[PDB]
Amino acid sequence: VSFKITLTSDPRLPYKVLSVPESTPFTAVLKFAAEEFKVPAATSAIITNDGIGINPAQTAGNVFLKHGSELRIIPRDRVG
Amino acid sequence: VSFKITLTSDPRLPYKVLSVPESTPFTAVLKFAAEEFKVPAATSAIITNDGIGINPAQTAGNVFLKHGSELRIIPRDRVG
Amino acid sequence: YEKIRTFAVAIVGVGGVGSVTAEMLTRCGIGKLLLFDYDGLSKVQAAEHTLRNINPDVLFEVHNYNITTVENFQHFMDRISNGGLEEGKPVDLVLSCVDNFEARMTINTACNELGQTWMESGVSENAVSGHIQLIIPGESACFACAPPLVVAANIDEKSLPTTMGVVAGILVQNVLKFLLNFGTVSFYLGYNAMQDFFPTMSMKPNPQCDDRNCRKQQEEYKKKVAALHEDNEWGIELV
Amino acid sequence: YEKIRTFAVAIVGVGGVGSVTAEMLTRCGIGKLLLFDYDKVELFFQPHQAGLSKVQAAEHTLRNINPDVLFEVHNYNITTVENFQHFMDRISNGGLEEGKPVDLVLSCVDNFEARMTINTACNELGQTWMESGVSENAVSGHIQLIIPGESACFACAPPLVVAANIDEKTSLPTTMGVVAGILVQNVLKFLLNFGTVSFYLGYNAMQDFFPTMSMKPNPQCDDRNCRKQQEEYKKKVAALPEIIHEDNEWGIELV
Ligand SMILES: Nc1ncnc2c1ncn2[C@@H]1O[C@H](COP(=O)(O)O)[C@@H](O)[C@H]1O
Ligand SMILES: [Zn+2]
Ligand SMILES: [Zn+2]
Repeated sequence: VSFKITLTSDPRLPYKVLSVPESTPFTAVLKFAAEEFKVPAATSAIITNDGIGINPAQTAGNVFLKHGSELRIIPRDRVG
Repeated sequence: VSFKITLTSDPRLPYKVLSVPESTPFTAVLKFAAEEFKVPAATSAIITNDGIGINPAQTAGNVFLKHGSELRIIPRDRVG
Repeated sequence: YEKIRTFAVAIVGVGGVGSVTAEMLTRCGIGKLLLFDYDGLSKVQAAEHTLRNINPDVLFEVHNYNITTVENFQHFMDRISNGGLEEGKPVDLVLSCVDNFEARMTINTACNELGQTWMESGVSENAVSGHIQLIIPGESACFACAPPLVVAANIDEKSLPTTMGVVAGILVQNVLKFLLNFGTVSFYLGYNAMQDFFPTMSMKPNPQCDDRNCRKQQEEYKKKVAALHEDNEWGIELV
Repeated sequence: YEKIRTFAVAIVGVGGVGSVTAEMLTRCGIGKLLLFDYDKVELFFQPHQAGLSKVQAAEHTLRNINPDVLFEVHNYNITTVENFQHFMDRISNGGLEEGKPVDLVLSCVDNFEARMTINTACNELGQTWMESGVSENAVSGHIQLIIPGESACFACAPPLVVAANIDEKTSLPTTMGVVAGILVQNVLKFLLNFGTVSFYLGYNAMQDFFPTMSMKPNPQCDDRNCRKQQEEYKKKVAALPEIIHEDNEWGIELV
């Protein structure tokens, strides 16, 4: 139900704490977090504290069960 | 007099603690410290913890009096 | 080191980052470059022409097609597997310098199937951010392990010179360290141009990655792991 | 931002770092480059250009890359008495508008004597510059911002050989490309006032370590004009004077 999401691309490593219903698709959580950080949602990706990549296209409940609370946004820069 | 000299160019920030007679020219202390770090002495420079530049061409006593014990080696890379 | 002439590198995308990347490796004396891009000459041919003059000892093979079509994709895989310095051997590295996610997913799909190590690079739209990433299938995360939102949500994808130069430079430095085995290879190195922040990370495979060949290479990786002072007149004392 | 066209940059040394630096600023649309170098092209540069002076070969290539950039070049050694005075004249009056100083000097020379010459000139003039370097073994480099009086000058923290007055008796393309890109990025941030300007940014290629620091003036610097600019800086300091969410039907709470 709750996550702490850290922006890896900022030297201060700021984080946001989001509380979310289990059934919310985690894609919406990633978008919301990117908007709070004012970075582009479309090119954002998300990993665990251990650095394991996550496919956001699953429920927030399932992300929490599989990976817990501590997640990190990484940019996916699109130009060459 | 004693100095703690940190190598700024290494992610580990390793340091050496040198004890030296007051009258030793600090150029010899800088040389000795660079050799312990196995970085080139000739191109090494030295600053304080606050980042104040130091000209080593003075006694170790005066460096201590003027700047204290905590110093940092920076490279002065010579090629263009 | 002259062992650099022993290797072959494939570069996909010869735009901003890819062209600087190709020039740097040419000046280093890489054994062979393979260049892939899709459009006077074509981009890959213009690049080949300039690079040949910079270092006549480098071998070049270039291909002007879209690797994300069915016929060209198989050709792409053929040349990764057999277009190495010695014909019939794989290239030692693929470098992704393409400017969209579809082409990165295509390279990723190919390299997961082949077990081919590659590095991916990128620069942000607004030119103040970029990165490089090392993908050893099965050992480090592939590009599909942590897909960007737009890819995961199945949405259609519907100051530059400085940042591109930095990203290409760190890309080729990582290539040299990987091939010649000096220094520390970065599995991820970011560049934040606004604040001069260069984060490093090491990204790990997801056991349920969408790419089933990523999963199979993860199994093989685990199997392989399972299988093993000229003078001192002053009296300076270190303390 | 096209405010970039209003500025002029002088580059001393058009070698590995300097030539990439000059190309990048040309492609960015800098108003004017001044190029200083004493050496010829020998075999950024091209084969047919061997035997020309570096500044002229660079000017020939860069003019056609961007016809809107102005160029002034000088093929001489800035450390000689006659050329040094000309060097200072052009720093002071060779800006985009003749009679105005350049907005920035960039040091891309490959010895300490030439850096000390630039340092001596900029302290006398009160001219901001940035210094760059690459190590002999090509696995290390840095950039540094020198605002005379405000940040350390090159003589505030001299390398050992300079302080001991010993005579300078003693993978490259990748490291040079990084240092030039990092140099020009700092130039853009300084001139166009976006982001954070680094007063020092190092590059350790072996371990991908990029230390930043801020080096401060030495009150007893050997350069007398550094000391005088320190006094002027202190007098000058004493004298001064959002979050939209496109939808949210899911109930995500910031907490
Ligand atoms: N006193 C000087 N005046 C003008 N140019 C110089 C001076 N000292 C060094 N250089 C140039 O600085 C450049 C540095 O080259 P590189 O080491 O390849 O970056 C070379 O092209 C040198 O000719
Ligand atoms: Zn994967
Ligand atoms: Zn000074």
